[PDB]
Amino acid sequence: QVQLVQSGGQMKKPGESMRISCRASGYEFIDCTLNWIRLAPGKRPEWMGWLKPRGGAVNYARPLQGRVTMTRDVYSDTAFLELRSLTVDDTAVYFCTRGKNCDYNWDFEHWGRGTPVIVSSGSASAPTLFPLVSCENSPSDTSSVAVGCLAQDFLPDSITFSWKYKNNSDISSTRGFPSVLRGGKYAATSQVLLPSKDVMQGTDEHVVCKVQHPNGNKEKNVPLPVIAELPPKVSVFVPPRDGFFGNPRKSKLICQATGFSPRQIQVSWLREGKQVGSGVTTDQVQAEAKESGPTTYKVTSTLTIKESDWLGQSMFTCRVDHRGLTFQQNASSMCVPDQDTAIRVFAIPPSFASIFLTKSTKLTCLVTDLTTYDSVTISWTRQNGEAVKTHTNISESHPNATFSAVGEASICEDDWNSGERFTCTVTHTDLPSPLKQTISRPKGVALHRPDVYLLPPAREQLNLRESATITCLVTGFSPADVFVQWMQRGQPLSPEKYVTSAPMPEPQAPGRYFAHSILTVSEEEWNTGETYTCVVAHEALPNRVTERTVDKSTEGEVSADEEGFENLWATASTFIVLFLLSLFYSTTVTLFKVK
Amino acid sequence: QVQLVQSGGQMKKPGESMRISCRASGYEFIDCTLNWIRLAPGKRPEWMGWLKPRGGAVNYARPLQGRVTMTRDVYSDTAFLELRSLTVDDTAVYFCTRGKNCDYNWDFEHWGRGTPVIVSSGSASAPTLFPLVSCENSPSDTSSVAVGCLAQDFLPDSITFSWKYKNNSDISSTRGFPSVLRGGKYAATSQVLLPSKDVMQGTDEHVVCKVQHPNGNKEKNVPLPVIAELPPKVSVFVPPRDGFFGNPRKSKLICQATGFSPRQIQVSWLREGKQVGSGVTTDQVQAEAKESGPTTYKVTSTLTIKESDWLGQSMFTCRVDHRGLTFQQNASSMCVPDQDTAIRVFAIPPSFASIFLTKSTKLTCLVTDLTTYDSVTISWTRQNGEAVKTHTNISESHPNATFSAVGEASICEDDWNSGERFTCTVTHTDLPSPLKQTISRPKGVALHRPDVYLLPPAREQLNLRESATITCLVTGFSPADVFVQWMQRGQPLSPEKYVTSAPMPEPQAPGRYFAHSILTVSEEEWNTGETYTCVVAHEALPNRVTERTVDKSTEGEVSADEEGFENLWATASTFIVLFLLSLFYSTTVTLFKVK
Amino acid sequence: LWMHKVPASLMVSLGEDAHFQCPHNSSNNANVTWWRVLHGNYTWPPEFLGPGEDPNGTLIIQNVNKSHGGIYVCRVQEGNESYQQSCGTYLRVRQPPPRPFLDMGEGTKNRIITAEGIILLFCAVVPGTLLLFRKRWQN
Amino acid sequence: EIVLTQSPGTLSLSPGETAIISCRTSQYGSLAWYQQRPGQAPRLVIYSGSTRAAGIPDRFSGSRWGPDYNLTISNLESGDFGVYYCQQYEFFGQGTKVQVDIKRTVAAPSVFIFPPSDEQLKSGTASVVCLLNNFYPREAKVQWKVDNALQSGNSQESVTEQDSKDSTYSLSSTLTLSKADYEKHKVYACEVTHQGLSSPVTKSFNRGEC
Amino acid sequence: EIVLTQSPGTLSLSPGETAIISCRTSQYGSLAWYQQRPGQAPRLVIYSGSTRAAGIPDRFSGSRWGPDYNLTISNLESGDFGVYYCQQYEFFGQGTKVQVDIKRTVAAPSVFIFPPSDEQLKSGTASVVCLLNNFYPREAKVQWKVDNALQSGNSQESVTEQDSKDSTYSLSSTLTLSKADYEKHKVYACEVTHQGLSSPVTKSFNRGEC
Amino acid sequence: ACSRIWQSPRFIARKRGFTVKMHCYMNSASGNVSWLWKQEMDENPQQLKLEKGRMEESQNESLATLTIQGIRFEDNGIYFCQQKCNNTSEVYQGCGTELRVMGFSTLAQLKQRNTLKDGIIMIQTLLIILFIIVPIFLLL
Ligand SMILES: *[C@@H]1O[C@H](CO)[C@@H](O)[C@H](O)[C@H]1NC(C)=O
Ligand SMILES: *[C@@H]1O[C@H](CO)[C@@H](O)[C@H](O)[C@H]1NC(C)=O
Ligand SMILES: *[C@@H]1O[C@H](CO)[C@@H](O)[C@H](O)[C@H]1NC(C)=O
Ligand SMILES: *[C@@H]1O[C@H](CO)[C@@H](O)[C@H](O)[C@H]1NC(C)=O
Ligand SMILES: *[C@@H]1O[C@H](CO)[C@@H](O)[C@H](O)[C@H]1NC(C)=O
Ligand SMILES: *[C@@H]1O[C@H](CO)[C@@H](O)[C@H](O)[C@H]1NC(C)=O
Ligand SMILES: *[C@@H]1O[C@H](CO)[C@@H](O)[C@H](O)[C@H]1NC(C)=O
Ligand SMILES: *[C@@H]1O[C@H](CO)[C@@H](O)[C@H](O)[C@H]1NC(C)=O
Ligand SMILES: *[C@@H]1O[C@H](CO)[C@@H](O)[C@H](O)[C@H]1NC(C)=O
Ligand SMILES: *[C@@H]1O[C@H](CO)[C@@H](O)[C@H](O)[C@H]1NC(C)=O
Repeated sequence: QVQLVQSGGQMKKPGESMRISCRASGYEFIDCTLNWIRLAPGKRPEWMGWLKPRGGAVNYARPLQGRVTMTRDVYSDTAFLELRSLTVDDTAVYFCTRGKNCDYNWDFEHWGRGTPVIVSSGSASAPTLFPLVSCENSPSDTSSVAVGCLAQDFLPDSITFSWKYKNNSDISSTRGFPSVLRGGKYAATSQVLLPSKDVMQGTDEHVVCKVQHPNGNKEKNVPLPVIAELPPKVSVFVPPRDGFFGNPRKSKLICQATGFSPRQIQVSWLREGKQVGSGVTTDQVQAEAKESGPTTYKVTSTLTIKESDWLGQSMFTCRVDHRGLTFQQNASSMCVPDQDTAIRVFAIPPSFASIFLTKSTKLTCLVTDLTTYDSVTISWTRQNGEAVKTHTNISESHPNATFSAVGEASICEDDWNSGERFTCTVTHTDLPSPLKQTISRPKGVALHRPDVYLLPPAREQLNLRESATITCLVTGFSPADVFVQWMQRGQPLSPEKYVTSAPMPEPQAPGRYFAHSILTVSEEEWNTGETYTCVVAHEALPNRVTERTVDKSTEGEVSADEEGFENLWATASTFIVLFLLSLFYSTTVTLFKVK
Repeated sequence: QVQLVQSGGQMKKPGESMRISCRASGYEFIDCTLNWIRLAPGKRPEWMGWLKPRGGAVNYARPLQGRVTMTRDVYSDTAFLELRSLTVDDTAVYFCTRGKNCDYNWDFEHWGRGTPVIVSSGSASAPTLFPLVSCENSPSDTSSVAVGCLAQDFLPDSITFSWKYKNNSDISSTRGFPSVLRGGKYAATSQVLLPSKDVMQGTDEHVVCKVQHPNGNKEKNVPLPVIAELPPKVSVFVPPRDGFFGNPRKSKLICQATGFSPRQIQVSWLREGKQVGSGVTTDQVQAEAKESGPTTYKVTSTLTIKESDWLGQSMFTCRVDHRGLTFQQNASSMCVPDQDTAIRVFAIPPSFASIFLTKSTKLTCLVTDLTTYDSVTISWTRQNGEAVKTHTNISESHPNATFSAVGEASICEDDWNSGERFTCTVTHTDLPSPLKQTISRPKGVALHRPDVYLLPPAREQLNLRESATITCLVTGFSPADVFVQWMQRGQPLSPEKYVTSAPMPEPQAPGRYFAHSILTVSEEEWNTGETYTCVVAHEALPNRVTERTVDKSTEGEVSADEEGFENLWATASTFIVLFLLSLFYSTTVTLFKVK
Repeated sequence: LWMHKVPASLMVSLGEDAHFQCPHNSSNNANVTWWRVLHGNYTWPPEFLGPGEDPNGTLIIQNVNKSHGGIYVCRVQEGNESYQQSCGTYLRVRQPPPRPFLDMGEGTKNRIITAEGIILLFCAVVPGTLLLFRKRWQN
Repeated sequence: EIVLTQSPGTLSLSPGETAIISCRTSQYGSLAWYQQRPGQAPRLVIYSGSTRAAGIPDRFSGSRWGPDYNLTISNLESGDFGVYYCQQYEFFGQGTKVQVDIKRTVAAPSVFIFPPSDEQLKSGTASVVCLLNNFYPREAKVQWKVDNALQSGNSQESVTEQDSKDSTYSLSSTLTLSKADYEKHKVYACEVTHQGLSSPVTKSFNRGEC
Repeated sequence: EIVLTQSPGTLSLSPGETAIISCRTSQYGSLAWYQQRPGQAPRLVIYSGSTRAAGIPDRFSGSRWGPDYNLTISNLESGDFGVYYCQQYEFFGQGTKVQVDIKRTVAAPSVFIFPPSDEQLKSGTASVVCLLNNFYPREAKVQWKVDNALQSGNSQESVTEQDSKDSTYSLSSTLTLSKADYEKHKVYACEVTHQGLSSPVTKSFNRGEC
Repeated sequence: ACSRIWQSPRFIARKRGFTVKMHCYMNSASGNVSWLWKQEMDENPQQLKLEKGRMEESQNESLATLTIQGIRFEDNGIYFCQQKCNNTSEVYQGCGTELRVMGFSTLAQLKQRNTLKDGIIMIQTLLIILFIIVPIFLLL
C-alpha cells in the first residue's frame, strides 16, 4: 500500500530555483525517513540527502550543501525539496525513495514516479565543423573511400548530420557517431562512405557536410582523398669554369626535381654505373607556390663534386623514381666542345629588281647545314644595335640529311640606300659562338648603262645534231647588279631553263662589270622560225629595262621589192642568149671577102 | 571628543562572510548618520552605503545591493556591517566615516582606523613565462644588451624575478617592471642588461630567468641576442646545352648564398648589367642544420632564361648585399676551350691547272695562325705512313696579323689519280697534340670530254669601233676542272686580257658543267684579219688539250638563196661585160672592113 | 572602239620627227597618257611619256634615234573609270639610202638594161651588114 | 568517482543468454542492485548482497565473494533489459547497460584512420579518428598505438546503435591530443581486435608523408 | 567610470615645490578633498570646495572655476605626501599619487623595443614591450606607433620606483595585441619624449625581417 | 567563261624564205579560232588562201598558232585571230601582227649595184646614139 507521489516535470532556467513535492501514503510518515536521489544520463546516481519527518532533521550531501533544502509537512505527509542556483549540470530526474523497512533506509524498494527537471542553456556555444579525410590508403579491396566530418565545441548535445554532393544530391551512405564530451563541450563526428568510382569519375572535388544545431547550422566542405599525378623528372646544374674554388679546385653540383604531386620519391646520384652517396645533401620536398591547380612539390639535391674527375669527364646522372617510374638525367660535357661545327650562313642582300618590283626591301639570312631545328635563332640587327624584327622559317628537309632555315626582315629603302650595316646573327645549340654576317650597300658607286648583245648558237658547230645554246652578253654596267630574263612567245620562259652568271669584273676597262645568260634549245625549234628575246633590267639604263632578239635570220633593210629580185633572172638569161648571138655575128662579120 | 572605533582585521575566503563593528562616542549616535567606505588599492574609493541610527533606516549602494547588511545598536552606540558571498575583488580596507555636521553627511571629517580584510591573498594561477628579446639593434652606443622575460596569467600579485647565467652566476643588473592586470590576470616583466663583451665572448647561449610565485616557481631560458658575423659565400650555377625544354625553350640559373649571419640577405638577378625582375624566384631564407659553430643561413635564388637569350652571350649577374657589403658573380655561355696557337691548317690539293702547267702533282699543307716559326715542323705522310721530302718557306710581316708558312711535297701523277690517303702533320712545341690534316681524291665521277665552241663578236658590237668580245664557250665536261687560255699568234696572251668563268652546273643535263671565257680585242686587231686560238685542257680530252680557231673571216650567214642571188647578179654582170666587148670587136672589125 | 585601229608600225628616219595619235571617241576631256610597253606578257611597268601635247593626244618625239625603238601606247581615261588602252604602234628606225640617178626603181633598171641590150644588138647588126653589102655591091 | 566500480559498462546479449554484472566495493556495507527500465523509475532487484526483493523472479541471483559482488541473470527477457546499478549506502555505481544484440554471421570490420585536418591543427588541438564500420561483433579492443606506445586516457570511443537491416554496428575511436605533443610522433596506429579477424588490425598512417 | 575625473594620476614632486591637483565634476554638489597617508586613514583637508577643515594648514588652498576644482599646496612637506582624492556626494575620484622626487641631473632614456616571442605568439596573444631604463624626470610621453597609426587604449605603461643610488626611473610600455590583429602591421614603434632628448625617440622594428 | 584574246607579236620583219609564227593566246573551251588577213587597215577578209604547203594553223587548246613556211613579198599585211566565243553571239579578235618581209642585199651592196647599173645604162644609151648616128654620117 506504500506509494510515493511526486509533482510534475518542470523546465527551469540557469540561476533559478526548483521545488518538488513528494507525497507519501500507506505508511507512517514520521516512522520512515525519505531521501532524494537524482539520476542524470551518462552519470552514476547521486544521493542529494535524507530527511527525517520527525523533528525535521536532515543531512545533505557535501556536493549539494548550501544549495539544497529539505522540508516536510507532518500533517500533509508530504516532503519538499528546494534546489537554488540551478545550472545546466543539475538537469536530471528527481525521484523520492524510501527504505523497505524502517531499520534500513539504504534498501530503497519504494520509489516515486520521478519529476524530471530540465535546465535549458548555460553555455550556448555552436559547434564547429572540421573535415576528416582518410589517413591511410588501405591495400585491401576497398571499393569505397571513407570520408568524415567532425563537429567540436558543441555546448549542448543535439546534432543532425547530413551529406550532400556538389549537385545538391544527398548521400545516403552516411554513418554517424555518438557525441563525445571533451572539456565541457560535446564533440560528434559523421562519416560517409562514397564509392571509389564516384569519387574518381565525378566532377565534384569535395563533399558538402551539413550539421544542424539549435545554435546555428554549419556547413563544411570535405575534399576527396585524391591528388594530381605527373611528378617525375629533374634538371641538372653545372658551375662555370670560375665556380670551382671551394678550396683547392672544388665545387658542388645541384640537381633540382619538381612538378611532384605525390610525395613518395627516392633521390640518388650515379657516376658511371655506381650509386653515389658521398657528399650528397638532400633537401626536403616543399610545396611550390601555386594559387590554384595541382599540388605538385619541388626538391633540390646537391653533391659536393670534385674537379679532378671533371677534367676526366667522369659522368654524373641524377635520377628519381616516382609513381613506379624512373626518371633520368646526367650532367657532364664541356659546353658542347668543338670538332662538331658545320653550319653555313648566307646573308643575301636585296636586289634592285626586287625593290623596284615588289616595293619591299627584305634582308634575308639563309642558314643551311643544320642538324636539328629546335634551337636555331636568326636575328637581324641594325648598325646601331637596335634589333630588327625577323620571321624565321624552317622547312625543306633536304636529302643531304640537313635542314634549311631563312630569316627575312623588312626595312625601309632609305636606310638600306644610305649605306647602313645590317648584321645577321645565327645562334644554335650545336655552335660554340654566334655566326655573324654583315651586308650593306656600296654607296660609293657610279652608273654606266650596260650594253646587251644577243648571240647566235654557233655558226655551224652546235647546229649539227641538236641542243643549240644562245647567250645574252651584258657588258659595262657599273653598279654590280643586273637581272636578265628570257622570253619565247610573249610569255616568260622558265627560271629553270637558263643560267645567268654573277657580275664578274672585266678585262682592261676598269670600274665596270659584265654578265652572261645562256639558254638551251633543241635545234629542231631553232631552224624552225622560233624567236627568243632577252630582257635585261639594270638600274643605270634610261628606262631600267631593255630587250634584244635573235630568231634565225640576221637582218635586212630593203622592202623585199626594191632590190630587183623579180627581173634579174630575165636580164641574165637574155644577156647570155644575145651574147651568144653576138658571138655568132662577129664571125659572120669577119668572114666577108669584100673586094 | 568625537571618535570612531572599528573592529580588528579579518582574513576571509571566497564564499564566506565578514562582519565589522563601528563604535561611535563623543556625540549623539541617533543624531548623525554613519556611512561605510572601502578603500581598495589601485581603485577609487567606494561607499557601501549609509545607515541611520534612529529607526534603522539604511540605503546600500546598487553595486553592493543584496550582499551588504547594515545593523546598529542604539544602546551600545555601535554599528555593524555584514558582507556575504565575499570574493577576491572584495579585499579592501573597510572604514567607518561620519559627517562633520549633522546637516551634511557627505563631509566625512571623522573616520575610523579601518579594518583591512584580505581575501585569498596568495596567488592561485601559475604564471606563464615567455622570454623577451630586443627587437631593434640600437646603433647609438649599445654597450649593453637588453634581454627580458615576461610573466603572464598570474593571479593576485606575487612575483619575484631572478636572473642567472648558465654557470649559475646571479645577474645583479636586473630591472623589473610593475605588475599589470589584464583580463583578470596580472602580467609582469623583468629586464636585465648584460655587457656586450660578456655576451659576445661568453659560452652561454641563453640566460636562466627565474620567477617565484606562491603557486609554483617557473624557469624560462632567454636566448642571448646578437650573434657573430660571417661573409656570405656566393655560388652561381648554369645549365649545359642539354638543359633546355619547352616551346619557348628556357632553363634556370641558381645563386646559392650561404654564410650570411644576422637574419638577412638580398639577392637580385641582372640582365646584361641592367636590373631585371621578371621570372625571378627567390626561396625564403632558411637556416642550415649545423651541429656546431654559429648558426649559418642559406638561400637560393632562381632565374628563368630563354635559350635564345642564354645563347646570345649576354652576361647574367647575381647581385647580393649583406650588412652593407655588395657582392656580384657573373655567368654566361663562354667556353673558349681550345688553344689559340697555330690551329687552322689547310691542305690545298693540286688543281688541274697546276698539273697541266708544272707537270707534277704537289700537295700544299699551309699553316696559319702561326706566331713563331722556330719549332714548327711540316711532314707529309702517305697512306702507308711513308714520308716524302717536303719544303718550307715562312711568310713574314702581317698578311693576316699572324704569320704563316707553307709545306709542299711533289708526288707522281698516278698516286693522286689512284686517290690514296695523304696526310700532312703539323707539330709545334706550343701544341700538346700534333694536329693532323688529310687530303685524298678517290672518286667515281665520270669523264665526259668537253665541247669547245668559239663565237665571234656580235655585229651590233663592231659598229661602235670600240672593242670586240670573243667567247670560248666550254660545255659538257663532267669533272669540274678546266683550263682555258687564249693564243694570238703563237704565244699566249697575257692573263689580264681575258676572264674565265667558274664551272657551273648545266641545267640541260644533270651531272655536267660548263664554263665561259671572254677576250676583248679592240675592233682593229679583229678587223685586220688576225686569228685567235682558245686552248682548252681537260682530263677526258684525247691528249689533255684541244684548240679552236676563229679569225675574222671564217663563215657566218648561210642564206643559200642569198648566195644564189649574188651568183645570179655576178653572172649577169660578167655577161653584160662580154656582150659589150663583143659589140666593140664586131664594130671595129666592120668599120675596118668598110675602110 | 578606237583601239585595233591605230597603225601597227611607224616608219621614221634617224634624226627626224615622230608623230603618234590617240584617236579616241571619248568626251573631249579624258586624261590621255602615253606609255612605252615591252613585248607581250611582260613583267616590268611601262615608261610614262607624258600627256598628249594638245590636239587629240598627239605625241611628238623629236630627234629620233636608235634607243627610241619600241611599242608606244596611249591610255585614254575619262573621269574615274578604268583606262582603255591602245594596242601599240611599233616605232622602227633606219637611215634612208639616196640614189645618184633619178632612182628609176630597181626592176625598172633591169627592164631598161634588157631593152637597151636588145636595141643595141639590132642597131649593131643591121647597119653593119647593110653597109658591108653596099660596099661589096659597089665593088 | 567512488569506491564501487562496475566492470561491464555495456552488455549486448540476446534473449536467453546469461548476463553477468560485477561490482567490487572497497568499504563495509550492504550492497544492493537496482534495475531501471527506459522511462520508468529504478526498481530494486537484489538487496543485502544475495537476498531477492519482492516480486523479483528466481532467474536473477546475486553472489558475493569477499569485496566483489556479482549479479547474474539466468534468463534474459523483454522486461529484463535496461540499466542495472549497484548501490552501497549512499554511493551508487556507474551502472550496467544491458541491450539486445541480434545474432548474425561474424563479419570483418573495415579498419580506417583519419589524420588531423590542416585547419583543425592550426587552431587549438587535434583529433585522430579511427573508424571501424560493418562489424558484426559488438565487442572490440581498439587500442591506439603511437610510435608503438600504447596510449591510455586520451582515447575516446563511440559505438552507434545496431543497424536494423544489416545487424552490424560501427565503432569510431577519436584520439584527442594537443598540437604541441602530436608533432613529436609520426607513426600513429589503432590496434583493432575482433572475432572476425584472425590477427589484430594494424591500420597505421605516417605523418607528413601522405 | 564616474562623473568625477581626477587627471593627476601621478605626481613626482620634491619638498618645497607646489603640487597642483584638479578635479572636474559634471554634477551639482559640494566637492571635498581628502588626504590618505600610507597606512593611515583618510583625512579631510578641504571641504565645500574652498573651505579649509580643522587642523588644515594655510599652505593648502582650494579654488573653483565652474565645474573644475583645483586643490594646490604651496609648500610640500614630509607629511604632505600621500594619496589625495576628491569626493562628490557618494562619488569619489581616482585619487592622486603624490610621491617624493629627488632632484638630479637630466638623464637620457635608453629606448629599446622587444618583439613578441615565437612561443608567446603561438599560444594566444602577443605582447610588444618597450623599455626605457636610466631616465631622470619620471614624466615621459611614450606613444606606441604601429605603421604610423597612433594607438590608444591597448597600451600599458609601468614605472619602477626611483633608484636610491642613481635617482633614475625606468619606464616600460607593454603593448598587448591579438595574434589575428598583429599580423596586419610590421612597422612597430614607441615614440618616447622626455626632457633629456631633443627630438622624440622612434626606435622601431620590422616584423619578419629581423 | 570568255576571257580576252591577245596575240603575241605586234610586228615581224624577216627575210624572204624563212618561216614565221604568230601566236594567239585564246580562251580554251569557247570556240575554234580562225585567222584573218588585211593588207592595210581598212577591212579584212578570211584567209582561206592557206595553201596546204605554206600556211598551216593549229591549236594547242590554250594557244593557237599560224606558220607560213615560204615567206614571199605577197604576204605583207595584218593577221588577226577572230575566235567565235560560244557564250553569246559576238566574236572577239586579237589585234594584228604586221608582217613586213625584208630582203637580201644589205645597204652597201644596194648602193654599189645602183651605181654599177647607172653606169651600164648610161654607157648603153651612149652606144645607142653613137651606132644610130655614125652610119648615116658615114653614108652621106
Ligand atoms: C614559311 O613558309 C611557308 C610556305 O612554304 C608558310 O606557309 C609559313 O607560314 C611560313 N612561316 C613563317 C613565315 O613563319
Ligand atoms: C646539302 O648538304 C651538302 C653537304 O652535305 C651541301 O653541299 C649542299 O649544298 C646541301 N644542300 C643545300 C644547301 O640545298
Ligand atoms: C719562299 O716561298 C715560295 C713560295 O711561297 C717558294 O717558291 C720559294 O722557294 C721560297 N723561298 C725559299 C728560299 O725557300
Ligand atoms: C690569312 O688569314 C687567315 C688567318 O687565320 C687564314 O685562314 C688565311 O688562310 C690566311 N691567308 C693566306 C693567304 O695565307
Ligand atoms: C593622268 O593619268 C595618269 C595615269 O594614272 C595619272 O598618273 C595622272 O595623275 C593623271 N593626270 C591627271 C588626272 O591630271
Ligand atoms: C603572264 O604570265 C604569268 C606567269 O604566270 C601568267 O600567270 C599570266 O596569266 C600571263 N598573262 C597572260 C595575259 O597570259
Ligand atoms: C583631232 O584629230 C586628229 C587625231 O589624230 C588630230 O590630227 C587633230 O589635230 C586633233 N585635233 C584636236 C583639236 O583635237
Ligand atoms: C639620241 O641622242 C643621242 C644620239 O646618239 C643618243 O646618245 C641618245 O641616247 C638618244 N636619246 C636621247 C634621249 O638623247
Ligand atoms: C569617281 O570614283 C571615285 C572613287 O574613289 C569617287 O570618289 C568619285 O566621287 C567618282 N566621281 C564622281 C564624279 O562621283
Ligand atoms: C573548228 O575549226 C576547226 C578548224 O577547221 C575544224 O576542224 C572544226 O571542225 C571546227 N569545229 C566545228 C564544231 O565545226
